[PDB]
Amino acid sequence: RRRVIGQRKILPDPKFGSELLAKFVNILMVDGKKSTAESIVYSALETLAQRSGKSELEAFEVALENVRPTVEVKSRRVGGSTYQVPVEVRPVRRNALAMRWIVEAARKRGDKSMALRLANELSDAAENKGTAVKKREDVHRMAEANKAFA
Amino acid sequence: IKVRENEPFDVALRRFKRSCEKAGVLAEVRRREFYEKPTTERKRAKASAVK
Amino acid sequence: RKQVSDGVAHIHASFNNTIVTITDRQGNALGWATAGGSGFRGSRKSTPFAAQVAAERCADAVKEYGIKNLEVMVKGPGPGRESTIRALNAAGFRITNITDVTPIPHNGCRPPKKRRV
RNA sequence: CUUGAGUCUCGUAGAGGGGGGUAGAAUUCCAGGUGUAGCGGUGAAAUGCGUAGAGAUCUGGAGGAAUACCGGUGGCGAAGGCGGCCCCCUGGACGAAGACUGACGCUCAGGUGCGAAAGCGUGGGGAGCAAACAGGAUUAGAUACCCUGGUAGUCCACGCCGUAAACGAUGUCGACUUGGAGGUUGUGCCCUUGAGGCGUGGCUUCCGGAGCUAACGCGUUAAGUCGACCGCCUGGGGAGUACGGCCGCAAGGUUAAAACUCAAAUGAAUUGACGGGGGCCCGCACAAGCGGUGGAGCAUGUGGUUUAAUUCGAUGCAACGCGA
Ligand SMILES: [Mg+2]
Ligand SMILES: [Mg+2]
Ligand SMILES: [Mg+2]
Ligand SMILES: [Mg+2]
Ligand SMILES: [Mg+2]
Ligand SMILES: [Mg+2]
Ligand SMILES: [Mg+2]
Ligand SMILES: [Mg+2]
Ligand SMILES: [Mg+2]
Repeated sequence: RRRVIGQRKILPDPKFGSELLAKFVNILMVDGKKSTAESIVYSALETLAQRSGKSELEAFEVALENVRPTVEVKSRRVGGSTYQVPVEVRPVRRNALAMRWIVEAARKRGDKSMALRLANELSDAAENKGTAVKKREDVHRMAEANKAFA
Repeated sequence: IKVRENEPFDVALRRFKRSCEKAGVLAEVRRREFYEKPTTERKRAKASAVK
Repeated sequence: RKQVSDGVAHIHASFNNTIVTITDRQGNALGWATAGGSGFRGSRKSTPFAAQVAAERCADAVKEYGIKNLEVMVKGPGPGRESTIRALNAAGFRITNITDVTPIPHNGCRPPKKRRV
C-alpha cells in the first residue's frame, strides 16, 4: 500500500547457487523444514539430468520454458462488474508462477515418494504434458478470451 | 464526412468524424429529447463557461 | 465467382452489435459477417475485438471474389467503429475511401425516452 | 406653456402574430435486386423479428412530424409563448434632425379579452414517441423502475376548458443613489485611412459599494431612498375541504367556512452526524501469498433441551478455552 523497496533477497542454491533455483527449493519447503526440502529438490533434479543427460539447470529451465506463462487477467471491481482485464506478467513474477505451479501440480501426482514425483512433472513439463503446463495454458486461455478488455 | 486520400498510406484521419458529426450528435439523440431540460441543463453550462 | 476486384464495406457500429457487409459499388451484397455470430454474445459481442474477428471473417467469405480495393461506409457509434476498418485493411484490402454515413436528422422524429435508472 | 403623454418623417433589429407555399436530413411502411443465419435487446436475459429468407445493403414509391449546423451569457412578446427558406396580410419596440398636439397622464374594484400542458366535442390526420393495455425480466413480492409491443393522445380545423413550481416564488407608473467587466441594437465624432478608438440613447448578463435584510442575499434592471393607485396576508392541522351561488358537455374551476384538535407550524443560518455525494489519505482492510476454520473424532465454552437442581454473570464487532 505504501511500502516499496524491491524484493526480499534470498540466499543462492547450496549446490549450484542459483537464485531462481533457490526460491524453487523454498516453494517446495514445508513446515519451515528447509533441510528435507533440499533433499527432495536434489533427489529429483538429479534424476532429471540422469535422463535428459543435460545440466540440472538447462534441464530444469526447459521444464519452466513450458509451464512459464506470460499473460494473466486481473479482476477490477468496477460498477458491480467483475471484469477480468488481462495483462502480461513481469519476468521476475513469470518464473515464480511456473515454479509454484510445477510443485503444487507435482505434489498431486499421487505417485510414491514426492522426491520422484517432482522429477516426473519436471520431465513432462519440458514438453507440455503434466498438469503444470495444463494450468499454464488455461491462464492464457482466460486472457485473450477477455482480450476485448485487453 | 467524406475522406479519400490519394497515395496509399493507410492513415485513418478520424479528425473529421471527431470534429462535429459522429458521437456527440448521436449520443445527444440516443435517449429521449429534452423539452425543458435543454433550456436549463444546457444553459447551465454558461454558468460554468463564465468562470 | 464474378470477380469484382473492388467494392465497398459497410459497418453497422451499433452500441450492442457490429456487422460488416461487403458489396460491389452497386449495393448488391457479396457477403457479410457479424460480431454476434462470430461467437461471443451480449457482454462479449459488444466489444471492439468483436468487430475484428467479424470483419476479418467477412473477407474470408467475399475475398473469394477476387477483390483488391474497397471503400468503407461507417455508420453509428459504439466499438468496432474503427476496429472493423483496421482489420479490413490489415487483410491486404487496398482501401481507398472512408466516409461516415451515420444518420443525423436535422431535427425530425422524436427519440424514445428509454433508460431511466 | 412644454419637460409628461401622443401624432408625423426617416431609419433599425427581431423565433412578435394570422394565412399560404416549399426544401433537405432522418425515422417508419410498401415493392423489387443482392445476400445468408442470424438480428434485436439487456447487467445478463427473455418476449419479439428470421430459412414463408430477417438484419445488413441497394433501388423506387407512400406518409407524418420536427426543423442539425447558425444558436448565444442571443432576440421578440402583456403574459402564455415564439426557431428551416419564401411570399401575403399585420402588431409593437428603439434611435434620431427635427415638425406637430398641448397634461390629452398614472393606477384600476367590477367588466372584457389573451391563457403551457393535460383534458373535452365534431370532422380530419396518424411516421416517431407513448398514459391504458399485453407480454418478457428483476424481486420475497414488483399491479414499478428495464426490455418487446401498443390505444388515447401528441399533429390540423373549429368550439370548450380556464388551470401550472402560469416563478424573478419579486404588481404597475414615475424620480433620485458609488463603481467594474461583458452582450445586443440605434446613433454621433474621430487621417474612420484601421480591425477600428471615443462618446451617447434602448434592451440585457455577471460582480459588487452604501444602504437594506432575521439570515441567505438584493444591490441604479434594488429587496436602497421616495411619491400614486391596486392586489393580498393575520398560527398549524382540519381545508382551498363542506354547504350555497356562479361557470362548465364533462373532468372540474371559481367564491369560501365551521366543529373538533395541537403548542407549536415555519424561514434562514450554525455545530455535528449520516449519504447506496465528491476529492485526498491511512490499517493483513483488500489485492499478492502462506497456513488454517467450515467436513471428521475428541477437548472446551455457549445456546437449547432436560433436570429436584443443572448456582450466578458475560450475548454484534466489544459474549461463547470469557469472570474460573
Ligand atoms: Mg415502454
Ligand atoms: Mg392541448
Ligand atoms: Mg381532440
Ligand atoms: Mg423584453
Ligand atoms: Mg450583486
Ligand atoms: Mg431548514
Ligand atoms: Mg502490520
Ligand atoms: Mg486475502
Ligand atoms: Mg486456502
